[PDB]
Amino acid sequence: GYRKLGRTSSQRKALLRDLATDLIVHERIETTEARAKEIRKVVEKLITSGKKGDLHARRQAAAFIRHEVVEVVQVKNRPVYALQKLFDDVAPRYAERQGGYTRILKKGPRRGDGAPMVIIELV
Amino acid sequence: EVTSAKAVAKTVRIAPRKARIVIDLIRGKQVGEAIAILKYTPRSASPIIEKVLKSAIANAEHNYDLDINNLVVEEAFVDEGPTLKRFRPRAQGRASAINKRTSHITVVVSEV
Amino acid sequence: MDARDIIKRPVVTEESTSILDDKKYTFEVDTRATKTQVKYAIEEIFDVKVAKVNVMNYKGKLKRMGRYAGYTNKRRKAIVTVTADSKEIQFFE
Amino acid sequence: MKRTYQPSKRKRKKVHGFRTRMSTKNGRRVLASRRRKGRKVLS
Amino acid sequence: AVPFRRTSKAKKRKRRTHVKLQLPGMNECSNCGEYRLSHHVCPECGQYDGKDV
RNA sequence: CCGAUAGUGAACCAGUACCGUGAGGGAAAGGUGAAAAGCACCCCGGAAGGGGAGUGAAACAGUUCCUGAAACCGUGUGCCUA
RNA sequence: GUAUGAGUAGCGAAAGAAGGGUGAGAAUCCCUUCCACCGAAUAUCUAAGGUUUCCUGAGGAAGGCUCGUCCGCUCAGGGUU
Ligand SMILES: [Mg+2]
Ligand SMILES: [Mg+2]
Ligand SMILES: [Mg+2]
Ligand SMILES: [Mg+2]
Ligand SMILES: [Mg+2]
Ligand SMILES: [Mg+2]
Ligand SMILES: [Mg+2]
Ligand SMILES: [Mg+2]
Ligand SMILES: [Mg+2]
Ligand SMILES: [Mg+2]
Ligand SMILES: [Mg+2]
Ligand SMILES: [Mg+2]
Ligand SMILES: [Mg+2]
Ligand SMILES: [Mg+2]
Ligand SMILES: [Mg+2]
Ligand SMILES: [Mg+2]
Ligand SMILES: [Mg+2]
Ligand SMILES: [Mg+2]
Ligand SMILES: [Mg+2]
Ligand SMILES: [Mg+2]
Ligand SMILES: [Mg+2]
Ligand SMILES: [Mg+2]
Ligand SMILES: [Mg+2]
Ligand SMILES: [Mg+2]
Ligand SMILES: [Mg+2]
Ligand SMILES: [Zn+2]
Repeated sequence: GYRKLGRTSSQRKALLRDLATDLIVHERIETTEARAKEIRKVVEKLITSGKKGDLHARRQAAAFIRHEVVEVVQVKNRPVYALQKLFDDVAPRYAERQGGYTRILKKGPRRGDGAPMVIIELV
Repeated sequence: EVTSAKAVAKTVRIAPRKARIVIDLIRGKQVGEAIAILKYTPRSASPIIEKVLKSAIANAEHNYDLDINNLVVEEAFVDEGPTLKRFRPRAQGRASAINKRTSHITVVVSEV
Repeated sequence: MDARDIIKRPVVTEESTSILDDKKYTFEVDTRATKTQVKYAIEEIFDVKVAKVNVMNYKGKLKRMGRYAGYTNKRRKAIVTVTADSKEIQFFE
Repeated sequence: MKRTYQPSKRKRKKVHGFRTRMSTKNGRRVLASRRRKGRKVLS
Repeated sequence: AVPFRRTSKAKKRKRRTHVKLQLPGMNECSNCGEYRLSHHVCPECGQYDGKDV
């Protein structure tokens, strides 16, 4: 039955796209409990799409990844984007691993509002 | 002689009813366990009580030469202090009172 | 009245010190003194040749030192520029 | 929705000012009474 | 929708008998040697399951 | 005759603060100690605030500071109570 | 002056997320990227009115319906030709 996160349908999809892309780029982010428990599934499905490695799969993933620059390489300055990293770095790492590309580690309550914070990373 | 020591924090901006709900957890317990309890209780009165407790332990060790490992919390209570009177504008041109309350926190440690 | 009466004291700040290099000198003058009187007070005190004078009127600031409220003195600031061929006013020695 | 006090300097000085008080017998009576009570501000 | 009679002290305390808050569920990290929350990453030695993170 | 809710509205920077467009209305607020000798120095804390040490006749007189009642808020315990 | 109602109503239209920094302490302060809102205005001038609220350096008692290392708040200096 998935999970509404205190925000409307269009707002919820925008939040999920932001966190999923932030996890691909930095590979280790700190969020609340339910929010991480929700982005887990979308990141893992996205990594499966990267595992497929097709052009159709690339378009499917591109309909979800935010268009932002990970870092710039001197090939001549040419930036690399999040989709390129997903299909060139992250996906080949787990070629031999079937499922479970993420883990969740609990931290403790936030000071301002007592929210239970966790750290979610892709290993 | 002088087997106990105490520390007081006077006129702390925290309502007494909100500190007398955390200070009831650490009464009659070891100082290590009490510090651990105050560390993992996510209320707003925990840091203040923890600071007072550590000050009491410090001046028990320094002035009176007792052992940290052999201390328990005998007494701990919260007493009232002066209140600041403020107002909040309600509807139809009338205001209602607001009480910003303070409190006095006291903790006493001693040998078992 | 007397030339030394309508010129009170120099103004020593960061802005005035900055503009001293441009032959501009900032002074404090009487509140009833027109800029012509200022131009004739200076040049008579310092023996220079004034080119132009600008004046500025400042209000009093509301101060407080505990239950007591009041205003500082109102000022009248003047900037005097000497001509290129005149001498220079020393200010700080 | 607009309220009863719409401020203006000139109107205040023309209606409640010192010269307006001093221009009338009864204004001078008001000024004398305010002086008698010892008030800090006249008019 | 307004109190008919004021509440005594006995009844007030009787109602407040349940307004306490519970004790945390903590024990001691094997590596740290001091207290931490179960199923949580201890903040002193920065380790969980005997592995640093 | 009064002795700080009294006696002038005002024992204190009072026709002040505040209220009103204006005429006008109009408060609250006294006391460390004989003498600042107003707490050097050490410890906990970012600080506030405390515990020692010292001055003092007294600090349970520590910059609303002589005395400190009642409501009201707590901590401990002898007897009783589902 | 202090209680009961009671840790109850309320916290005053609205989209945020993550990564760095500072700091005793960060959902709330600074920087970056992405996202979202207004656009005959939620943009740019200028009267009335207010009267220092403007700038820089310090600060966190009170004020800010939470927090605050921040501020139209406190302190000290400046600023209107
Ligand atoms: Mg839509
Ligand atoms: Mg009314
Ligand atoms: Mg109204
Ligand atoms: Mg001019
Ligand atoms: Mg003037
Ligand atoms: Mg003056
Ligand atoms: Mg008396
Ligand atoms: Mg009287
Ligand atoms: Mg007025
Ligand atoms: Mg005296
Ligand atoms: Mg001190
Ligand atoms: Mg002391
Ligand atoms: Mg002593
Ligand atoms: Mg003695
Ligand atoms: Mg006496
Ligand atoms: Mg007393
Ligand atoms: Mg009593
Ligand atoms: Mg109810
Ligand atoms: Mg309810
Ligand atoms: Mg709001
Ligand atoms: Mg951060
Ligand atoms: Mg739009
Ligand atoms: Mg500013
Ligand atoms: Mg606040
Ligand atoms: Mg300011
Ligand atoms: Zn550990």
